Amino acid sequence: VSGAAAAEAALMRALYDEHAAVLWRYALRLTGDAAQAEDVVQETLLRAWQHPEVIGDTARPARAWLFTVARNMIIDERRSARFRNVVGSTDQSGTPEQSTPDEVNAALDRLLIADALAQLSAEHRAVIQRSYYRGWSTAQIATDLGIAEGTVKSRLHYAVRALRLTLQELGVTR
Amino acid sequence: APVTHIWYFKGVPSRLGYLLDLAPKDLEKIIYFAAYVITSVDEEMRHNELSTLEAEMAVERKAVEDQRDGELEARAQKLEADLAELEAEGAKADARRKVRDGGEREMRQIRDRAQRELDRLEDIWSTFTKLAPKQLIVDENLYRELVDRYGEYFTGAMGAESIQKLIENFDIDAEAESLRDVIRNGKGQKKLRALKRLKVVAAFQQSGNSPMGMVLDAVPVIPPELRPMVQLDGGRFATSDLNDLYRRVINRNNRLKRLIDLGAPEIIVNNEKRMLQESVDALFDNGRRGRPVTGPGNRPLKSLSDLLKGKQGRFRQNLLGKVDYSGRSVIVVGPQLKLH
DNA sequence: CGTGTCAGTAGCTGTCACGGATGC
DNA sequence: GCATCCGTGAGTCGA
Repeated sequence: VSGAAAAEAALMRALYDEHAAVLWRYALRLTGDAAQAEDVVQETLLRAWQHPEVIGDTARPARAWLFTVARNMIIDERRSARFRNVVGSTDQSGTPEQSTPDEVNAALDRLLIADALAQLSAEHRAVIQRSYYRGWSTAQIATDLGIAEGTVKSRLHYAVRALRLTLQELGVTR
Repeated sequence: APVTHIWYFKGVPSRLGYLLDLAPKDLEKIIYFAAYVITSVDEEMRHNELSTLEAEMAVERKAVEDQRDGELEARAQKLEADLAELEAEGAKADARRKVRDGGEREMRQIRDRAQRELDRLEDIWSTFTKLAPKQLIVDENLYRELVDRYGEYFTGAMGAESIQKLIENFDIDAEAESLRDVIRNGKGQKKLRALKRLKVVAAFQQSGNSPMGMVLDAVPVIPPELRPMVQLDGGRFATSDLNDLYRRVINRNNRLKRLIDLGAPEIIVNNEKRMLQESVDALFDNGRRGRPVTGPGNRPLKSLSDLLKGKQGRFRQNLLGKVDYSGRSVIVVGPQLKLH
């Protein structure tokens, strides 16, 4: 009946009231973190509910089985995932903060490339700004501009060398 | 499972305690699964069945008393018969006094065991008779008996979902005008405590935002670059504490989902919901309630709210004071220099 | 994966003024 | 109705 289903909940609550705090103390010593001890306790009693063989015999101590299960859980937590990560905390002192370099070199190169780009024909500029600034393929630029494949190839081939001419005339390091 | 924002429960003064007129300690008992709370009670159905339930409770009490008196009579007669038998054996009267004191002790135990049951029934009937919403029931067995007997008449709950329901079954305008009626004409001793309550309630009334926001169904996760995980020169890793807080929240929430799917006993599910509440509380403001979640080395983990507090917070450290094109060096007196 | 005789923190108070919500 | 107790604050810049 329904009382038969309520008796199981009463039994779980009884084993709670008799073993939960002691198991929490044990896991707390083995881990040192109370929030981890609570998790170990919940998982251990969950496995106790899933094993009626441990809850059947009252004349046999289930506390020892609980301690063994908790010990195995805690040693399983102590492997690779903890191994790598558990070491440092950014909020904790002694850890260097991340930094990003300044964009000075990139900005200067961008300025010189813009200057060299201004001295190009509209065709060559509109091709190099579609191959390197937009990252399209050769056939994609050929489809967009309505020109041939080899036409895009040749325009790129010359515009690269024209930019090199301008940069070497301005003294840009190779 | 719904959770409460620790800023509005534990933060002084307790905003929820001002909204629902609930004491702070009572609210603490409710949220963390230490006492049930009555959300609703069918008072008319209780009135239309009060006579029948009263007669049944009286019959039960009468049966308890009859059983007590029968057992006591049996024990007293056995005691007298045993004393007569040990007198026929010729034992010394002091041993008879030992047996007599033992019998009186046993009868006292029987009478007390019956009186405790009578008092439990008295408390059950008294609680069901005077049952109203927002009432607390700290005794779990008493609430269990109430549900077993008169469960058709009331509805109660625990944890944060109960407070969510109470906020849902809350008349903002009516409570506001009740506080106003107390404020217009009242004794200052009991009027200041209503003034501050109105300060809390009229905000939710006028602004148009529901107080339901104080109970959360989903928690936001800050972008990863604001809680970055860096690699160390020794091959190991070092992450932000916010990652640990979010991770514990996720772990306990997934375990709660498992327990809900498996139909685990209500004790496990409730004790898991409490841990989820504490995990969200630590994520938002660790250490605000109870002892803070310690990391490796008994170091309290920094919470989201810790990113804004004090001299090291965002405001004073990165907003009120920040610069390029600057230097510094030792100073030396220069007499030949002009003032400018 | 299975688990089954005792099996139970470290640490710590060597801060304080002050105001007001919280509580017997 | 009041003693208790909780939570708040407590210089700045350095290599």
